[PDB]
Amino acid sequence: AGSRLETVGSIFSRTRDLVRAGVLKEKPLWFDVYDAFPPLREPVFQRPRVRYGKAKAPIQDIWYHEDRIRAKFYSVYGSGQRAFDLFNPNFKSTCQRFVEKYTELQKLGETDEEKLFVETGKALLAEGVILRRVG
Amino acid sequence: EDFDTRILEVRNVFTMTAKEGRKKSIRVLVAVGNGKGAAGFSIGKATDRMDAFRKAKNRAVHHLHYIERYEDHTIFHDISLRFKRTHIKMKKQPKGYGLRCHRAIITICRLIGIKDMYAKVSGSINMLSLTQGLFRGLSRQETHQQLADKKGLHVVEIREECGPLPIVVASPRGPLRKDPEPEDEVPDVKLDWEDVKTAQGMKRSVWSNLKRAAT
Amino acid sequence: NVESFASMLRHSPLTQMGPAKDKLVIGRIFHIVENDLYIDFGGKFHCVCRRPEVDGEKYQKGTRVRLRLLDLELTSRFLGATTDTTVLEANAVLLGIQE
Amino acid sequence: STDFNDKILNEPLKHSDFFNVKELFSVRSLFDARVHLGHKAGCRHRFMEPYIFGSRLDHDIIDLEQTATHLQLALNFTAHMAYRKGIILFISRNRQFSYLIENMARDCGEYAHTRYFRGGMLTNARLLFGPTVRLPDLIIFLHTLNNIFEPHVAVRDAAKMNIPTVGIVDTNCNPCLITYPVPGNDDSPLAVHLYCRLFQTAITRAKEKRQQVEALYRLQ
Amino acid sequence: PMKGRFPIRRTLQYLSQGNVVFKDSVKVMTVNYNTHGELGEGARKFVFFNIPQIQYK
Amino acid sequence: TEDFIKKQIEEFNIGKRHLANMMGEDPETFTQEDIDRAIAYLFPSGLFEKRARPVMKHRAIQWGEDGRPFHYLFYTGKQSYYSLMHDVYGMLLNLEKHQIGSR
Amino acid sequence: SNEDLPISMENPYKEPLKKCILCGKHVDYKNVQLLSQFVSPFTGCIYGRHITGLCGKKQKEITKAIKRAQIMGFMPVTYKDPAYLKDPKVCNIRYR
Ligand code: FES
Ligand SMILES: [Mg+2]
Repeated sequence: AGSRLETVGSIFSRTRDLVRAGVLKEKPLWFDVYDAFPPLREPVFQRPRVRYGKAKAPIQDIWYHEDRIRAKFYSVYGSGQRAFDLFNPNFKSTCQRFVEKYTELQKLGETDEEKLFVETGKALLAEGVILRRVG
Repeated sequence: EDFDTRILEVRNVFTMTAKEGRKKSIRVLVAVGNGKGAAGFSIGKATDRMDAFRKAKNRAVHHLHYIERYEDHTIFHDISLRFKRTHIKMKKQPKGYGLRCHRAIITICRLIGIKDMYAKVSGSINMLSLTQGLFRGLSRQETHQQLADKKGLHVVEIREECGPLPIVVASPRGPLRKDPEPEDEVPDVKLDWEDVKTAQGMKRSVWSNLKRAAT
Repeated sequence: NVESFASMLRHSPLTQMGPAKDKLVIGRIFHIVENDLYIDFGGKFHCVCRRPEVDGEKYQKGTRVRLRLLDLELTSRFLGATTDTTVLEANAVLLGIQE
Repeated sequence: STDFNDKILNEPLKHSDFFNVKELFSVRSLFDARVHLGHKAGCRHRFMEPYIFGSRLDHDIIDLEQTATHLQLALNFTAHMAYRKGIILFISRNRQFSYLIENMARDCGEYAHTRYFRGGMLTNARLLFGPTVRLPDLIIFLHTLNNIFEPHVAVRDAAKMNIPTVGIVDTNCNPCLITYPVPGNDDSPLAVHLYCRLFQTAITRAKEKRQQVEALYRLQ
Repeated sequence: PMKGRFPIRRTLQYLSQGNVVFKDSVKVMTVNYNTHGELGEGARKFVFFNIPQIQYK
Repeated sequence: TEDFIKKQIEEFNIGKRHLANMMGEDPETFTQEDIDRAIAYLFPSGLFEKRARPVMKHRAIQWGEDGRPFHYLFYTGKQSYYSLMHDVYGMLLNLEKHQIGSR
Repeated sequence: SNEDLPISMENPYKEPLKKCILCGKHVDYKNVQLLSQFVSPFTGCIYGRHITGLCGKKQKEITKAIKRAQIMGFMPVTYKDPAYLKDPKVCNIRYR
């Protein structure tokens, strides 16, 4: 039958080699499908090694420009009464509305961070947003 | 029926048990092969020697490596490996050179289908480690077609008997690479002192190149 | 016309929320054994909270409740452990039914 | 029989997407089903690094762009195997979804194994079941990890027995020995339900297309 | 294996590859070179590679 | 396989007809109790273990000729037990969603 | 390319480190009250950092200041100055 050395090559490589060598009398049902539509990576066994030196995982952190605005908003006001409806994909939190107002006001032309923050707060208060400052 | 089975080691192993004192068993290393590349090895533990033979030879055929042979008679390139404390140095050899290798390696190569190869074993000569390292190195060897596909260049063979005739033994499957490749003035390759000593003639071992029976 | 995955990740409510620490979310009790409410709140993992003594009978499957998240996934490496060990559940404090 | 075997078996291999599985899902659908969510960055497994878009507040996010291609390949392979009247065995030691998965199998005319995996169900199937038993032609892992967070022994056993394996790999999984890994969340109920629905639809579509092709050939 | 970087240098086959055989007039050759600096890099490699062969020939 | 069982069933029917003929009974109403009584009379064995006495009477295989098993939980190796557990768990789910002299 | 690609920057949500109570404040051997705030009322023993909750630098500074005050006649060695028993209890010790 087929070779059981799972750590030597892949199932496709072992099966093809055995069929070519004539050990396997007939190709398995999946061999033609694998040949037609191979996966992106050949399932060759690989032993995982832990990094030791200057090498580090290339998984970059996810950050956006609005992250600073969100951090400032959470520092000044906190979570707020409006709870997060994470089930709704289109849900917009109070922090999200503050970020949108900050972005549009910055697009208007204002550049100072403190001025943008205070104008956004006043605009949201006018709009009917309960921006209860914590400090 | 196309597979041949060969014994490589039969060891009597004893254990200290309170119930029976010294318990005796047989561990057998068995290599099987069809003489066409497909070969494997297995270990059988049993109280009876014939049972150990049966177990090992029936288990080996489920662990068959496929060894690629250049021109169906030799390895594709020299293989230097160190499995545990056993160094194996295999040299690709032309047709008719025979099997000048350790007797276990001679048997395993006969099972695989290799007819011409050189093999030197250094360090520990443990039979199990020797067999495992030999199979690892033979399975991990790179064929000419794989090299041509990897580097996108024609693999051309130069033979002294054929003069300056270039023999294109491999060609890339995909588009060919127009890079003329680096003309490396000096190859940074880790040579082996024994090979250099033999090439320069400084080696004068009274056991090398001894006339031996056909292998 | 389909937006790229980066746009969806950037505009997703989960990304809009910063660190989960003490954020207010709305969850749905999707399982009850005896007194342990298994509530999903849109994260990768659920949260298990003991049934409060006040209006305990009012907490049933499908009830919408308010949670204050403390960790989207409770993980902690241990001495000699190669990778962080996880309990496959989030940590939230159940406040009460959301209406 | 060659005029039959060729026309029914080999013909679907001439098409990039014979069963049109790419219409069954979209990146938006996977995003809604929380497929992209992963474990903490500490729990990250090395071989899952290429499939990770990034880390968001120490939480790994799975790149749905790669997930789309991997899921397309896996669904196409599963549909082709089902079309060839192969045996498909779903495996998941996640108790929470166990029942559901079993139902899906029973509804798609395929086989499930969510309970404890006894030692040797694949490597010793000739002795456990019988010398003439037929091992599965494809194994689908809805969860590649056992209850002690180690990889399922079924993965290694199927690799030993040369059985192709589709698998949903989270950030802490080991996609090395999986033939068609699909990087995605395996803990959220929405993600698991989406995977079950997708595989059920692929298998049912493949079986009905096989019936249609066989009937059309008979009417030829 | 043979010790050192580029052990091929310590072989008769590589030493005999030198194609420079000085005329009988040449008696002394001084090689002033800098261990650092890209402009002298080739010179360094020369000292690393061709000084043996030349001295062999 | 099922072919062997069917052959045994046909052989048992033919032998039942012969037994009814030998005893003079009606081959139609010649039931299992009549078969047992006739066998006990014709082959009187006094072995105490009733399983060892002569008897004329009427496990299976879980996959067809194509190799596909009939039960979707076959590969568990305990398909009957796990199917029963699955049904019980489904009934418990339904009950949860909707809401002596026996041992 | 696309603006939705994440940008490389430091954590804005990162909270500040939990600065010790004596951080940024000069510790002096003449401040017998502050030094007495970190010694056992009954035995005069200098509390460890697991009790005072101080960093290594401030723990070392407090220890050196206490030793200097004790050797220079500013602070009792075998106990706590009774006039400083009413000070706020910053140590995480519970005798009863
Ligand atoms: S906390 Fe700042 S000096 Fe210790
Ligand atoms: Mg997971």
